[PDB]
Amino acid sequence: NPKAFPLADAALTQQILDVVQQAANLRQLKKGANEATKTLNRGISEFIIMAADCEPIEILLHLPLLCEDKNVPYVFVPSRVALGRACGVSRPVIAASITTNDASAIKTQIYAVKDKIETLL
Amino acid sequence: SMDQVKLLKTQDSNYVRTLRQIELKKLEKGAKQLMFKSSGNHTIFVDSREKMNEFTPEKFFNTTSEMVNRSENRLTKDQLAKESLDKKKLKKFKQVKQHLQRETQLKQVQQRMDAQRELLKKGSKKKWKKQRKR
Amino acid sequence: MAYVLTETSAGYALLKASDKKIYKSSSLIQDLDSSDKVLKEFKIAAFSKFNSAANALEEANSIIEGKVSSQLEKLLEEIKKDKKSTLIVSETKLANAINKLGLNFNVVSDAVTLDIYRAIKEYLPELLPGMSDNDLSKMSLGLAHSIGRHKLKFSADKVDVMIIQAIALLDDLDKELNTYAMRCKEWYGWHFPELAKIVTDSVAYARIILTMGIRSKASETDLSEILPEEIEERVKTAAEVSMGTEITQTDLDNINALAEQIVEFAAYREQLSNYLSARMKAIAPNLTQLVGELVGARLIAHSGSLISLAKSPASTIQILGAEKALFRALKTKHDTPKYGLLYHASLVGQATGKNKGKIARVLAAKAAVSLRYDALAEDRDDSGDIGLESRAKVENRLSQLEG
Amino acid sequence: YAQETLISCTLNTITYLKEHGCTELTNVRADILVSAIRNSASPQVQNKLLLVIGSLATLSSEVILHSVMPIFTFMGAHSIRQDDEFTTKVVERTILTVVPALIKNNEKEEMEFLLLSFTTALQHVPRHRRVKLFSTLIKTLDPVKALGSFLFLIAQQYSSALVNFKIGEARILIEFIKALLVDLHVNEELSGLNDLLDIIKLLTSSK
Amino acid sequence: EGTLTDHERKYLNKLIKRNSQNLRSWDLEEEVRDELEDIQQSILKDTVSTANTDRSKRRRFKRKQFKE
Amino acid sequence: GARGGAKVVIEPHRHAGVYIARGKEDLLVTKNMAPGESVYGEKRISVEEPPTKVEYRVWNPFRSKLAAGIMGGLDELFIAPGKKVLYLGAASGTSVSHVSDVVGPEGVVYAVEFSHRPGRELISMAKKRPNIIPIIEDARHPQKYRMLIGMVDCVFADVAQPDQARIIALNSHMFLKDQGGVVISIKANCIDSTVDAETVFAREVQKLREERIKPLEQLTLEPYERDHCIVVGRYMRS
Amino acid sequence: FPELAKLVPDNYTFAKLVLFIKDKASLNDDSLHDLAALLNEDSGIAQRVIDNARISMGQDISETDMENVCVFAQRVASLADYRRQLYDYLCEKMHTVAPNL
Repeated sequence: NPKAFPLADAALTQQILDVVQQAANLRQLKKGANEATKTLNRGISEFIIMAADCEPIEILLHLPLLCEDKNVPYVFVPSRVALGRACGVSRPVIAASITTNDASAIKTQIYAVKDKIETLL
Repeated sequence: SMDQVKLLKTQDSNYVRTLRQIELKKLEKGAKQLMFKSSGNHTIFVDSREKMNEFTPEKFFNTTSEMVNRSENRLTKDQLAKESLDKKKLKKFKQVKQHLQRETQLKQVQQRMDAQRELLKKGSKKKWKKQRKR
Repeated sequence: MAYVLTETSAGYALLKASDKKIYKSSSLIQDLDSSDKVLKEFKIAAFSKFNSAANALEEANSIIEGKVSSQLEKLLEEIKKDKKSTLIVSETKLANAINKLGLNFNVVSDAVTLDIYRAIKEYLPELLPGMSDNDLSKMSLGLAHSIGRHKLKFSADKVDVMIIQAIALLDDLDKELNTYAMRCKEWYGWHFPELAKIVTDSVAYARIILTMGIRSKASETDLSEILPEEIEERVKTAAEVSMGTEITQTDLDNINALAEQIVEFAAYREQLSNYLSARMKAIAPNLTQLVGELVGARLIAHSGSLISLAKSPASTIQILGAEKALFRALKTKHDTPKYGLLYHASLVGQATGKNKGKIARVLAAKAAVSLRYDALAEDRDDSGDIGLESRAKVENRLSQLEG
Repeated sequence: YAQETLISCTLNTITYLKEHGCTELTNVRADILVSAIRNSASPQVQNKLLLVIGSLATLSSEVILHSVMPIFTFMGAHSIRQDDEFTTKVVERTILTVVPALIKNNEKEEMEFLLLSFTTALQHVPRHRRVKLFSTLIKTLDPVKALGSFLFLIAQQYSSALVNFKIGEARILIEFIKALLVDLHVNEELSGLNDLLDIIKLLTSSK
Repeated sequence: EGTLTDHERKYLNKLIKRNSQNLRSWDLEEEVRDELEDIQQSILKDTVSTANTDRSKRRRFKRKQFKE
Repeated sequence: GARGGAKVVIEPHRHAGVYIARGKEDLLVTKNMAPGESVYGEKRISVEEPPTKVEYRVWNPFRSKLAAGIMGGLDELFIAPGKKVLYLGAASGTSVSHVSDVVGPEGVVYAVEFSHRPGRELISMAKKRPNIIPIIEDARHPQKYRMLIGMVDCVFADVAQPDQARIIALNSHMFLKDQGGVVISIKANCIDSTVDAETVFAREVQKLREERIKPLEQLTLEPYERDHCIVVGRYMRS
Repeated sequence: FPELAKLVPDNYTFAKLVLFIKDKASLNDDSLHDLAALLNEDSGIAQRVIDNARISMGQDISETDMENVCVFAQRVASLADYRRQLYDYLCEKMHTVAPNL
């Protein structure tokens, strides 16, 4: 999985997999690659999460190109089955996006995570 | 706002966004069409203190006092050797404003539409109870 | 003797410095400020000019990788006669590379030689008589592009633009062939107007004029290869009772020539179709395996580039061709189109009723899967495997959905 | 390469002697130097030999340039012929040193001889180098006294060009000479015109 | 050549004036600038946004500082 | 703003090869090397001049950092017509075309870029502009592409890298002329986001000084860009 | 070979020259003479194409691709020949039908 880059590290993934969980609870999570593409085009995404273990990996490799075009941070997590479980579904999710909402109750840590991803990038 | 309420009560999610994306692009072309005045901070480096004290804007650029104030187009002095019109400028600077005002207004309406439709979504809704969907 | 290995886009240049330790003098900047001094200090020993743009590329790539090329090795070999001589070389890697060659040379690569290389590269257009700066600039300019293609893995058989002009051409070629066809119909119709109602095909219509010039020939001429048994005898009967007037051989010669244009237009149209098929199975094999070649060429054309459509999400890929129904529908509170251009894919054809809607969503989703592997895969095999497995998944969906 | 290092050494020593300011060299002779250009067909050897006489114009001036005129003949036919800026530099340097030295030495005959040597190759000179080189020769020589000789020699070619029907070549001569008469001052231009007419009167008297 | 007399240094000075007055007409009047700049800054802040960036520096700054 | 119906007046900028379009709105503008096409969708101004129909390209400062430097009022630009110019961090032809414009046919532009994907658009643009020499290589090792570059009167680097200064340092040592131009665009967040911008910009100035580069001027690019600036200096080898 | 399109502005000659110079890499003195026969060397294009073909940016296209160029270029040549033939036929026909007009 050399191309999946930057790949979040074992500590980081919890803070990533943590935030996505509440976002699913609060309906601020867009899940699945195609939904992520929508959010970038409309520019309603804080940042986007991808799974490196995907096969064949390229399917999400279009998302980054759209990401730096829009100056949106992005990061890779090792496991897709882990991601979908965090999304709150019975199927593995390869890509997920957090919806923009400055009035959200989970607002602070999302941007705290966003900063860490920005440093990672 | 009465406009949002009438839009909210009589229009659909499909309609609202399509307008929202049109204005977003047409705003971008408008903003790209518009050019601004510099607020950029800017510093000079000088070799010696005596050179510093005698430093003056006129000498450095080889320009005049009317032109030092003009950072955009400070032509060298050697190079030198409308109320309706200026109103039309302001309309363009103002004409983009209604887009910026309109866009947040349409953005607000879309958000309310999404919030209601999410509420109509089939879920636990204890605030949603943590329940994995099958 | 001190020698300098200078590399030029025109060729390799060796420069024998009068001072063996010129690289150990501290006044090099002053000594090499002017063209006259550097010509005095350095005199050309051997110059191998690149015979072809290709030869330059491997030669340049050898320099990039720090490897000594055969041309450099031979050109260096020419000076081996000079015992106990010093080689000045810009790069330590090429310095070390020349060192394994074991030639009778003390190779030197230090910071001090930088000044020589700056100065020798200063007056290079003068130092190399017979070549102008513009020619050096052009040769420099060309070698960059050739190297640029190589590093970016550019291949002549992997450019999507060809499809875009080919499909635009293919749509173009259909148009004039029709315009010439109706004209041959009207122009020949004057002599025998009843042909058009019988034979509608343009190419078949033209071929008849080639086999038969005049209706008097209709009695004896055979049109079996062009027309079936029932149609060919209809045109024969129409011939004698024809309402048209006779025409001169001069009219026959030119109208025949027009009929020759029609068929040869048709012949090339099939060739372009086959050519387009070959291109797509090379640039986007997985897409072709799933959606087809006619549709897939339209797919890339609507977006304008493979990457753009590759970045285009699948839901868009469904409805890229029915925007006017869409944006009309969205603004007017009515159901939206659900096939777009994909209605003409083979797979949607076998589907029926409302299932035709479901396949488009599934197939459009898989279409994005095949394409993004067609587009963004660095070491893709030209096999279409990702499309083939994707094609199987859709077919299983239809078997259960239909049943 | 033995001669190549030999000539470089002499230039090396001449520079050292110049630093010490040796006024003149008695027994130095240019005939050996001149023969080198004739014998050595290598342009670089010839070019270095031109550098040598240029430095040697300062040291032993008028004592080692009795037979410096041949060097001008070869350069007018050979050195200026090649479209190399280095050959443009040496001919440029030779003109600004050797020609004044000849003046310091019946001073008209050599001056016009210098003019004939280069003017005969005018059409041979590259266009971008044509204006500059002759522009150099006119300035180093006394332009008031030399321009008339120029304008007449140019008068002969274009006249032959018209007789030869070389209208394109004929037109070219006008722009070059005009562009050459550009660089001059007002007083220089009038004097040459007066000198040209005087030459014309001399011809008219002869017939 | 820097051979200017008094007369030349005045005629060119007049040219400096002449051109400079002309460019003022294109440069437009001040009062519109007073209102135009108000419209200008308000467009910029939204399109650039950057409120999050300014805060994020504070969040990063606050986080790094030791808490006593 | 500028529209096909609108008529504008083109006049020269203080820098050679840079031009201004007056009218309703006052545009920064450059002559097009390849008329009739826009490299990144920028609008085009076409004018009659004696009559030849000369065509221009609008320079959007929000897209190009150098253009943001122009409107901010840079005292000296070593980039000018008839000069060899070396450009680092060449994502695409968004700015190279405009730099190719000012240098003109006589000048040349050496574009350097490292990532494979942005490069392919750059080479496509180089086809329209003969004066651009594209270099798909890492700037951290200028020795690799010494093959393809002559001198350069001015090096201007937009590499958004922590090691940007050395990349300038090595390239300037390899190619830059003595007393040559240096124009550096700085984004403090990449190299050091923790400390405030002003301390960051001071830090790099010493580094350029350590590399015998004498800094002349610097310009931060608001309101276009935040936490940015352009630094201008001369290469004093002696 | 983008430079060649500029060298020969006349489209018909360009098509014929393309049919001969299928690959810009192929450059011979004899081939220079043959292309020099095409049109004339007064314009000097014969020397330009050899020099330009030596140094150019034109990205090589595959063998099937160039097959389309020559055949499609061959298609243009035929139409020009036909259009000349039709023009002669039209000239003859008017004389017969409307000699006066």
